[PDB]
Amino acid sequence: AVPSVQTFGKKKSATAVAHVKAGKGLIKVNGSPITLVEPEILRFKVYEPLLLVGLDKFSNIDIRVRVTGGGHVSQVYAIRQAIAKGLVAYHQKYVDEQSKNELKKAFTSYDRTLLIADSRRPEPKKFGGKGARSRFQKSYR
Amino acid sequence: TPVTLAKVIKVLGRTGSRGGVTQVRVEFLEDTSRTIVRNVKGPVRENDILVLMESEREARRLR
Amino acid sequence: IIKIRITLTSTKVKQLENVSSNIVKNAEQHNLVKKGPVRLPTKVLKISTRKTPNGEGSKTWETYEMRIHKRYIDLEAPVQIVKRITQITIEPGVDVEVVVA
Amino acid sequence: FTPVVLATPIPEEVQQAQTEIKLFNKWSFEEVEVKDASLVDYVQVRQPIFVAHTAGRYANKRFRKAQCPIIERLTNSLMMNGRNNGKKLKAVRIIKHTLDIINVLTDQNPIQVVVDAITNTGPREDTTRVGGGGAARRQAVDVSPLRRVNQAIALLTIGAREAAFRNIKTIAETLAEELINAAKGSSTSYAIKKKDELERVAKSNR
Amino acid sequence: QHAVILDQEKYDRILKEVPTYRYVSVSVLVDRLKIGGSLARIALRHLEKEGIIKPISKHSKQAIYTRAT
Amino acid sequence: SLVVQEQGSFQHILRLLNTNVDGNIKIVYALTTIKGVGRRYSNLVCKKADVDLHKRAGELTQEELERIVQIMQNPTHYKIPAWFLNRQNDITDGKDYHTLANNVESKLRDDLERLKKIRAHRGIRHFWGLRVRGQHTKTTGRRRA
Amino acid sequence: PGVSVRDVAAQDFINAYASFLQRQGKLEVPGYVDIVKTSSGNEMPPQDAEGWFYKRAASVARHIYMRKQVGVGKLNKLYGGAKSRGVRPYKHIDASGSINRKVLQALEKIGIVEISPKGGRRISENGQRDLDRIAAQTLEEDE
RNA sequence: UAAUUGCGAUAACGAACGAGACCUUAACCUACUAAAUAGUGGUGCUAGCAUUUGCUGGUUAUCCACUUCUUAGAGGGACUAUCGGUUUCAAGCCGAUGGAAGUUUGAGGCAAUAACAGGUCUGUGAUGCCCUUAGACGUUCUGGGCCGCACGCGCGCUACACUGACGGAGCCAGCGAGUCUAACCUUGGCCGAGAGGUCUUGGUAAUCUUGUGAAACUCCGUCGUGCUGGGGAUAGAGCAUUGUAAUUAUUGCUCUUCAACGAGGAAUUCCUAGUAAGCGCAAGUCAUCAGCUUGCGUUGAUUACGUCCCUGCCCUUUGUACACACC
Repeated sequence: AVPSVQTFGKKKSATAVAHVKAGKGLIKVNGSPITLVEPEILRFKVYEPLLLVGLDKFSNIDIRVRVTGGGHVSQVYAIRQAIAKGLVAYHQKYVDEQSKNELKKAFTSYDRTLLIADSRRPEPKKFGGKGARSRFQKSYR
Repeated sequence: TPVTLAKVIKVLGRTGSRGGVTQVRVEFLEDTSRTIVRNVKGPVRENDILVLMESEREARRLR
Repeated sequence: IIKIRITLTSTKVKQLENVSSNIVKNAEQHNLVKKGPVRLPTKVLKISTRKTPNGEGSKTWETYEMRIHKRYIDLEAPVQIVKRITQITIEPGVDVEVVVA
Repeated sequence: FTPVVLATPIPEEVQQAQTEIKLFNKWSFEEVEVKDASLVDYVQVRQPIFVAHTAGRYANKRFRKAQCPIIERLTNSLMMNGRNNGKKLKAVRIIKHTLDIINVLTDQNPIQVVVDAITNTGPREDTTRVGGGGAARRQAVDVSPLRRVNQAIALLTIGAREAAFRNIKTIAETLAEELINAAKGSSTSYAIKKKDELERVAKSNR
Repeated sequence: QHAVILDQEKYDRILKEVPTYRYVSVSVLVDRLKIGGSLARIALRHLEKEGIIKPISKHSKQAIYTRAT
Repeated sequence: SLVVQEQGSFQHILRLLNTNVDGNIKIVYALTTIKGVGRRYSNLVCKKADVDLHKRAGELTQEELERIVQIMQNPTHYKIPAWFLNRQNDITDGKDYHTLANNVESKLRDDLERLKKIRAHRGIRHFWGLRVRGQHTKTTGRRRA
Repeated sequence: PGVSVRDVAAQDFINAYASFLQRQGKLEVPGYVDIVKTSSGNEMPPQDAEGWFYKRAASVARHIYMRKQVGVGKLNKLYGGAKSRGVRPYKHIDASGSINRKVLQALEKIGIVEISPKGGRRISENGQRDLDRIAAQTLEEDE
């Protein structure tokens, strides 16, 4: 009854939680369709997990993604995480493990961090400078 | 334009005062036996192809 | 019976966790619904003096941290057993307040 | 191509040109090859990318930046001179207009124009400085294939930046006409003039 | 410097020269002809309602066009 | 699709408020050469005089050019708010005046002479040629000219 | 098969709804429409002086639909921007509160939003109606 | 080797401090411990479309279930694991795969022996000696000064514009702070162009301010190479706030005034990956004032993977007429 898998995707502050349940195939982000994700130039980034493995895989699954935190570019990289993670976790649980496998191989061969979060984190600022490494200008005389 | 191609077969080491010049021995890509040793500016790997204006200088170690 | 709340604020985790364990230990030896320990996010109080007396030297900066740990448990109990649970759990470093309603 | 009807609208112009072969915005990554030897496998346009925006780590290793697509390397050199630092969204928009303009004048693939412009602009003999004592002599040396790509992207973006600074033409149009003029040996571009001046200096210094 | 108003000797300079241009834009109209830029954005819509040039990209900061035929 | 084919009534450099107003620029920023009005005042007087803002100053013939200038002398009787005025309850009369092209120097000189002959601190600083507001002059303010 | 404002883009819907408010007729716009800079951090009055208020009303009505409820202070922070205070660095400055209050009072009078419990203004019964009407034909605008 | 870090060789053997270890913080956990002060799904009530069973919502606890997301307890995980290649065959180094993580995983905290006539007597009811101690060098109150400007120097902020300015539209965070005998953070309603005023409310705080709806950014339009609509210095008039008091403009807002500056000589600073740089936000000081500082997040690169050439540092050898030690 109502086979659903929840997942999450992270980019540098953001968290996009995606619910992948069985249905007709609507992919809505924050209540808006996937065509309405409007930084307007990263529109294919939210499309890359959709169209790397074919649109026919989404003919029966409903995906709802809600984002929080991060920025305008960081949120986009968090949705495409949760789309790929939501697709591969759904196929791990509810259909054949053979089907789960090439999805992971298709995402790995085009690894744009679809499945794995990058561990890059902001270094803390120290005193004596305006940044983590940069230092205040000295005059010597 | 007698542009001659060559490929690095062995990276000897860095040269120059600041160590920004790398000395390499290059195989001539057109005949087997002749190999000349020259010096490059940027980063070179093993078996990467080079371009020489003239293969006559036989560059020595920079100061 | 009456619905009460035990809130514990502390600076020492070791002097807080086993007391919250002791608070809940006197709570399931006889049976009643727990609504047990919910740990609030820790509060870090930061003070940044420089390092020094009068400002000679390199501009070195410090950071002094005080860590606050908070928990609350929402229990319901008759009045005669609400009394001796907040008298036996007396221990250093942690304050205990009980909300009547 | 058997389109799939779906609850999501996902309009027809999106998936018709990508599901068989994944493209650029709308541009083919096939039939483009580095015509000039020693700039193979340092100029990387093998795997296609939809847009030139990747949050990839290329500075963690010595030679890992060569695996970055050169379209994204061109956008990285576009965001320069302080006020444009960290504005990759603008740089992608600049390069999206630029590839469209390049096709308008010359009807071939703009990716192919960019690739051969990189090869034509790379200096092939540079000059180092040998200090010693006094005169600070100059010595002509060779140049790495990686540095040829590094200087080509640097010279093409700088000349595009300088031409569009106090001018009514946009940066995208100046970048396009620089790459067009640098595709051939026209010597009307800043990058070809700088490469020729650098080579004739090294010719005198050898 | 640059004209800001048409005077019947700059209207006609559009119809038999812009269809001889494979690339027209705001900067193109002010470079080959001497127009004041504001009219260049107006003229690109004038040659849009009637078929002279066709769009292949639309953007507020860059307008790229090609000939209709 | 909004070109006109006007050729005769277009005018070159023209004189309003005894000041040279540039002809081939937009009217809102054409009026800004009058010392006493700015960009936001010229925007208001063009809307109050029923002037299309897109037209160049080479257009706009005589009769609503008179409308523009009549608005400029007398703003109060044309529902222009008092806080938009240049001088409100100014120094002597208590009424609201918007100082215009040639009167800006006169009203400023009258203001400067008034607080000079009163021997206030501002007037003596103005007479000395120093900075009149509370700003440091140990480092900045060089090259007085 | 049933569409909402969330299924249509933000920019074209606001343009269509402001144009719908243009041809509708009654919004009792204030008398200071062409006088006010709309922000204490701005520089110029709005360039489209005939329809900036209707665009503000369409944007406010869309914002109320997507959210639970908003106040004037939330609208002031949302529509505000960075102020160029000159030689000093920029900082965030809230927008004008009188225009946002007059927009909300104009919307209440024509009956698209109502006053709400726990503060703020929620959208009305007809507010979901006329929003979803304008959300409807915006999808079929392509002939 | 980052390391007097180790393999080793050895008139040395066995030790101690420093380093490392350690502690804090950021990364991974569908594994446990359960959360109406964090969420999620269904269930009730109810709205809009479609009507076909659907989508987008609202509903302070209507109820039920769970902990993926959030929190914090105990833990696990990396030790360079596996493979390949190099060396005296060792300490190690390099390449590839796997992994959340392979530079000591990133960053800090802590940090030797010896020393400086380094700074601080203006932090101290820390203090010796000298001075003063009633017309006082004590203390208090009224004004003023610390800010005064022919000029020189150091840290910075804003710019010299089209990768831009301006006007609408989208709307995206993290670190934190906040009032019982006192007026702290302030939601919401009303008035006002704005600054701001007024009536209430929530919060001693994962509860409310606050999703701090930040800014750069993104569309659409105006501008059109013009010191121009870049820049807002300087100056005039008025309206408000804090304060016993605003003049020597405290500061905020409105109108006007519209300077230099067209990428900066000799010199010179900082920086190797979520780094520089761009951008704003919280806190300190606060009654009022942030162009400063301490932190935080947003966007996010080019170039190196080296050398001792300049400036310095560690060890060995070597010369010395130096030991206040090449000033």
